Amino acid sequence: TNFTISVTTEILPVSMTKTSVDCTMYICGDSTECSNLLLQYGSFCTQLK
Amino acid sequence: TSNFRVQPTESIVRFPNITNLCPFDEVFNATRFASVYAWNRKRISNCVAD
Ligand SMILES: *[C@@H]1O[C@H](CO)[C@@H](O[C@@H]2O[C@H](CO)[C@@H](O)[C@H](O)[C@H]2NC(C)=O)[C@H](O)[C@H]1NC(C)=O
Ligand SMILES: *[C@@H]1O[C@H](CO)[C@@H](O)[C@H](O)[C@H]1NC(C)=O
Ligand SMILES: *[C@@H]1O[C@H](CO)[C@@H](O)[C@H](O)[C@H]1NC(C)=O
Repeated sequence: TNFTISVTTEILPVSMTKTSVDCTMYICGDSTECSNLLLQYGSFCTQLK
Repeated sequence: TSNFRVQPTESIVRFPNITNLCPFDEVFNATRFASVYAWNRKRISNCVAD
């Protein structure tokens, strides 16, 4: 016999902050020997990028 | 492609200047040496690594 106009709220995530990292700097830093050793290991961090 | 990085120009060195000389002669070429079962322990500090 009666009606109620109720209001409900729904929250859904959309996305996050985009993060980009580099192997040769974050893993070791500015060492040239680290870069030389990482060059022979392949392209793992290239695939990660 | 890659990352932009800068290069160092000159090297800067700063070390604690304990230049009081280290008498290694009294511990290396000493007249008397201790034994294996009772070895003498000396805490050498505040000298140079020559
Ligand atoms: C249906 O319900 C609403 C409330 O949900 C009724 O509205 C109330 O009516 C009385 C008297 O007319 C007022 O004193 C109230 O302030 C009203 N409520 C609100 C929230 O405004 C309505 O009368 C009901 N319908 C019937 C036919 O009884
Ligand atoms: C340490 O002291 C000596 C003399 O006391 C000085 O010549 C030398 O520059 C000092 N080292 C420093 C400030 O790094
Ligand atoms: C003993 O050690 C001192 C350290 O200066 C060295 O000059 C000397 O030649 C050594 N040998 C002898 C026999 O003194």
